[PDB]
Amino acid sequence: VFGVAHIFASFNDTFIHVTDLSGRETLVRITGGMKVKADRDESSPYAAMLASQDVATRCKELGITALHIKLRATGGNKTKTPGPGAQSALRALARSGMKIGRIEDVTPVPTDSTRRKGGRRGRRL
Amino acid sequence: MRAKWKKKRMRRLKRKRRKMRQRSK
Amino acid sequence: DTQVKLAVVVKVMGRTGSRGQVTQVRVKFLDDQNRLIMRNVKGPVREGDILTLLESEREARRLR
Amino acid sequence: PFTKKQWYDIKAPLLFTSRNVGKTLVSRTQGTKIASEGLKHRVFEVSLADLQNDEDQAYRKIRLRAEDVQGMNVLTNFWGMDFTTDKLRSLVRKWQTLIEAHVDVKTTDNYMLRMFAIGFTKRRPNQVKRTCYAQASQIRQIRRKMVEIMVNQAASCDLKELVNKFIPEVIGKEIEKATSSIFPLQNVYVRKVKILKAPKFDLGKLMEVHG
Amino acid sequence: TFKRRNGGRNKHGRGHVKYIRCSNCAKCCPKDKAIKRFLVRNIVEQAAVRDVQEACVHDGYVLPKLYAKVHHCVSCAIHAHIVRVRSRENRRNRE
RNA sequence: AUCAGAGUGGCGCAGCGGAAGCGUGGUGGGCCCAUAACCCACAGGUCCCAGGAUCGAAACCUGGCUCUGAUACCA
RNA sequence: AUGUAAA
RNA sequence: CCGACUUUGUGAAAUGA
RNA sequence: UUGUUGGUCUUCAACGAGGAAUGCCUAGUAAGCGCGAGUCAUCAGCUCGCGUUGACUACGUCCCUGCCCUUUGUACACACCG
RNA sequence: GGUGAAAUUCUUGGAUUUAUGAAAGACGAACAACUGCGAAAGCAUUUGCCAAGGAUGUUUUCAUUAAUCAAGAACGAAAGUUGGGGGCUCGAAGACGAUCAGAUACCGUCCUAGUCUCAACCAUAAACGAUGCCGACCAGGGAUCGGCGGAUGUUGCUUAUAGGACUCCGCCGGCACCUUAUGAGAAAUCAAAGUCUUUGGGUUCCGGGGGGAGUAUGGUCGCAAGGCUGAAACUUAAAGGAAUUGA
Ligand SMILES: [Mg+2]
Ligand SMILES: [Mg+2]
Ligand SMILES: [Mg+2]
Ligand SMILES: [Mg+2]
Ligand SMILES: [Mg+2]
Ligand SMILES: [Mg+2]
Ligand SMILES: [Mg+2]
Ligand SMILES: [Mg+2]
Ligand SMILES: [Mg+2]
Ligand SMILES: [Mg+2]
Ligand SMILES: [Mg+2]
Ligand SMILES: [Mg+2]
Ligand SMILES: [Mg+2]
Ligand SMILES: [Mg+2]
Ligand SMILES: [Mg+2]
Ligand SMILES: [Mg+2]
Ligand SMILES: [Mg+2]
Ligand SMILES: [Mg+2]
Ligand SMILES: [Zn+2]
Repeated sequence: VFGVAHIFASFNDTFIHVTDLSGRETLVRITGGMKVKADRDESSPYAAMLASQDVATRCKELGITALHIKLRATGGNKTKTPGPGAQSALRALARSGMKIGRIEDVTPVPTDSTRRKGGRRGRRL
Repeated sequence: MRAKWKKKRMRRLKRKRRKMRQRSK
Repeated sequence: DTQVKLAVVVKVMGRTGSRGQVTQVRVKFLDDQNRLIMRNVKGPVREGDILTLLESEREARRLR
Repeated sequence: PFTKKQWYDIKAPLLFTSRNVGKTLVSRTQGTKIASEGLKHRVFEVSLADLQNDEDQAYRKIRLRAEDVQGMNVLTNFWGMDFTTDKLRSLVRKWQTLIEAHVDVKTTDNYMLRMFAIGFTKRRPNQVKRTCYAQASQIRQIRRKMVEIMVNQAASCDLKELVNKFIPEVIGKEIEKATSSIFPLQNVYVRKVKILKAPKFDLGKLMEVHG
Repeated sequence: TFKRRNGGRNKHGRGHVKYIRCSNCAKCCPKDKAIKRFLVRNIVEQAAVRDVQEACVHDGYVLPKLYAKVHHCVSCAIHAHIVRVRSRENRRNRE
């Protein structure tokens, strides 16, 4: 029995969003920041560790046994490199007791995008 | 950009000197 | 309710830390002896040391 | 909260080898938010590897349209297709030319759709030169051949036979067998088949393709 | 003094090269001057690959790979050690 | 000329009788090669002048002083 | 942030 | 401006009784 | 004498383990404990030597302060206190 | 959401996230390069049309018609200006939240003009190769771009061949690059910055120590911003270029 795990793995946060095979109903949506105290801990891979353990437990308690993963970065006119939490989420969400069906990156990549935040010289810090 | 901003200062100063001439015209 | 799990340090990879004070080791799990994980360890640790380990699925990354 | 939800069995048409691609769920049918007519248009995203029980076709995602339900059993018809991003990014590399084309097609069944084709030149064996670039007019010539060949293979009966030309990769492997006189074009494919506007419901027309 | 033969960008026979955005600071630098690397990373590093082959439902499945062509400006490349300051003589080679 | 308003730390200001503070400023250490800056401590005032009532006043009432703000119109 | 005029 | 009654009839479904 | 010193009786203070900060130290080492010498007519809380008892921690790192080499940059050479 | 960390901000009137779809305007990834075209600025989605163009090939023609060019003329990024259309993203000014001693800044949120298009202006950029244009000689090589010529030798082609892709060799014309002085140079460096005191192919522009200054004044062009042309008084003993050592 198959679900779909939308792993939004950006910086500053990480989302683990499980739906049915259509994407129209969210069985469970556990967020890394739901599982930590620090607005800086909300993006560390550990947050994704336990926020994926709870996805797995609330997924066994709903029935779907195998999971089509779909990883996704910030996308658009931003980074395309997944946040630290992507690999942590896959690692924990596989070994917490679960079956992964198919991996795929669905990060938004534009044929070419609108102007990107920062100005010409960009973020100089 | 001390060269550029010196040029911009003289641009402003010359604008104001021009204004004083359209006053005392 | 995590049950504290055990490992042996097969090799000491290095000595990370800003002040060079956290040994980074590579541990092998006693209860099932095919799980090998890179962890951080503080203080003097040599090869073959058995480490108790409260929480298991965290690992460090090379030159953390 | 998740107890008024019934699952449903998504079964794909007979033009695919494998069945029962998955399980969906809806809130229990009230009136005014009846489930059956309420959703009726799920777009499922399923790779073709588990519809053909193979791994050579692990790329080539098919998007399928839920269009009717019959007693705890969701009917389906083909709705489009695409590559996986890993596939396409693996294909597109430096030091060669990437060739692409696109065409509007109206198959005999009153379906309007769009074809996107893609191609990549070969390094012939003994090629000592580090690069393989065409020259921007042979590009246009084989883009024109792709247009002609793809419309030729189209204007067929139905999405049935169109998709069963898709399944064994008919279009690609007789694009280069049509143009190996300009460039070899290793990895000719059809990335995307976008169904723009479907005609109508036509339950009877659904039934023999999906039994 | 002229630091480099080509100026740090390979522009000959052109007058204008379309700019791009640094992937880190979003600075607009010309496409022929930006440090451009095509990183192809594993989805997971090799210490967590056995554990996913022990979870793939269908056998014989190979891990996808992240292909992405990241761009950097010179500032961010230097700061992140994509490239390094090399000696007057070593500076010239392109290997 | 009448009528309000305010007189509190060195300066600008908070305060509702048991009863005095805020920033800053000053004093002594600390960091620095040294000055800032920063960290830690220290001392404050005739609560405008003179009375009364009040358990209990700088506040409450009144008299005296100094500044500011208003109103001084129809002929 | 900065650095005797007292050579 | 909006609310109710009135011209204001027909049958149908979903939620309250 | 502004008591050299040493006794005797009495007088019985602060000091509740010390803020900001900062120093020294890797094996008979730190620290505790006394002796001898220098000074000296007398005055040793100091300095230099000496032994006695005798550890915790670490066997590292360049994070702080600095040092050495190489590369790089410089509008500095009284040299970044430029 | 965002950051190193924050807050402004959005959010149980259901934000963020997921799927389907529609509108808008912008942009055209990857392919994409020491690669092409263009007088320079500049030009990357498709097809069609319209004119133009360099090279190549030529046992075609004209026969010196040429080179560079005060005056004069065409194009000339971005910004900017007048006025329609559009108003996604981004964003001067402006308003906030942080930081800081201050923070009118870097950082984060909102954002006006603007970014886009049309009609018309403007005439400047480190508009760069900091290298005017035409010509000749001189040193070597492999790449690569286009055209052409010659080789046999295989194409997931070709009713067979030819032709297309590819391998080899050679010509021109490109964009460049690698090695070396026998050269040049203050050197850095340069195969053109060489053929320069053994100084003379032709031609246009242009500099005469640093400031004052591309300033004042005059002229002229421009709606305006400004552009082109452009001194003096006075002051100063150095300013500056390349490379060496040290710090
Ligand atoms: Mg060219
Ligand atoms: Mg330019
Ligand atoms: Mg003081
Ligand atoms: Mg000080
Ligand atoms: Mg000062
Ligand atoms: Mg003595
Ligand atoms: Mg002494
Ligand atoms: Mg110290
Ligand atoms: Mg000097
Ligand atoms: Mg200084
Ligand atoms: Mg929502
Ligand atoms: Mg090209
Ligand atoms: Mg494209
Ligand atoms: Mg100029
Ligand atoms: Mg110039
Ligand atoms: Mg050729
Ligand atoms: Mg001069
Ligand atoms: Mg110099
Ligand atoms: Zn950058």
